[PDB]
Amino acid sequence: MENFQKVEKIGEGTYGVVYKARNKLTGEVVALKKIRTEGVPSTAIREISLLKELNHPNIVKLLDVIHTENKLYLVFEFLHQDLKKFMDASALTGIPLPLIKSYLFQLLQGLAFCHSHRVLHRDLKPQNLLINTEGAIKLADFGLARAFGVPVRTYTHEVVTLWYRAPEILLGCKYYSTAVDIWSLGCIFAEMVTRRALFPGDSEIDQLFRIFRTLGTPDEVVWPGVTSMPDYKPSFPKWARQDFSKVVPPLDEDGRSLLSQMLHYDPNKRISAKAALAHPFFQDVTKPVPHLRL
Ligand SMILES: Cc1nc(C)c(-c2ccnc(N)n2)s1
Repeated sequence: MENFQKVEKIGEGTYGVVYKARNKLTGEVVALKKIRTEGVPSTAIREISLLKELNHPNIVKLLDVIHTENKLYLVFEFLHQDLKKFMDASALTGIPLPLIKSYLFQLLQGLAFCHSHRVLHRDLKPQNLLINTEGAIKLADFGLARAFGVPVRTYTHEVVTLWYRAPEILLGCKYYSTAVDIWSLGCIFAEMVTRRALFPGDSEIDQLFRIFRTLGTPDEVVWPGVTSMPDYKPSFPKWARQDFSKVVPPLDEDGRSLLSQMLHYDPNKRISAKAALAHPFFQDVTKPVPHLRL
C-alpha cells in the first residue's frame, strides 16, 4: 500500500506473505501481512476490528487494518525474532531454564488476558511467538484463526504444522475452547526444555498416535466422552502412558507437575492460563535478558 515501503520479506504465513515495512508517514517499522476471493466478508472485518482492541504487553499489537481495493492488509507491531529461530540458535546449550520460565510465564499472561475476553489463538507455535531484546516474548496473529478458516496447506503450498494441535481437535470436536491454547503452549514448553519437538506428527493420525504413545491412549476413565467423539475409532491401538520423568528430563518436579496439567487429555481438566500462573513452578520467576544476535 502507498503509505508503506516494504524493506524485505519476513516469511510465508498461514494467511499470506509477511513483510517488514516502514510507514512513510510515521517512520515506524512494522510487520505487514496480506490476506488472500470474494471481497472479504463483513464478518471477518468485524472480528478483526475487535482484535484492534485487545491490547496487552504480551500480545503483538495490531496497529492498523487496511481494507482497500477489496483487499485485506494487517499491520502489526514488529519484533526482530521468533522462538523457532531463537531455539535453533540455542540448540547447543539450550535456552537457560530461567529464561524458559520467564517466557512461559509471559505467554500464560497473554493467554489469560485473551481467554478472559473469550478470544483464543487456536494455532500457537514457535513461529508466532515473537521476542525482543528486552527479555519479552509475545503472541502474534492472535484471533486470526476464527476470523479466517485455517487451511491445511498455505497459499505457498507449505504444509501447516500439526505438532501443537490439541487432541480434541484431532478427534473432530468442532467447538474448541481456550484449552487448545494451553495444550499448544505445553507442547512448546516441553520443546524448549528438551530442545526437540514433543509430538512431530506429519499427518493427523501420526500426530494423534504420537500423542497416544507418550501419554497413553485415552479412555473414558481419563477423558469422559472421548469414545463418542467424531474421529475416535474403537480400533485405536491401546498404548500405555510413558512417565514424564522420561519425557522431559531434566525439567524439575514443579515443571513436570505443571506440564502434566497443561497436557491433560480432557479439555475441562486441563489447567487454565490463570491457574497456571499461580503454579509453584513460577515461585522464582525472573525476567532475564536473552542473548540475541540480529
Ligand atoms: C511468518 C511470520 N510470522 C510472524 C508472526 C511474523 C512477524 C515477524 C515480525 N513481526 C511480526 N509481528 N510478525 S513473520
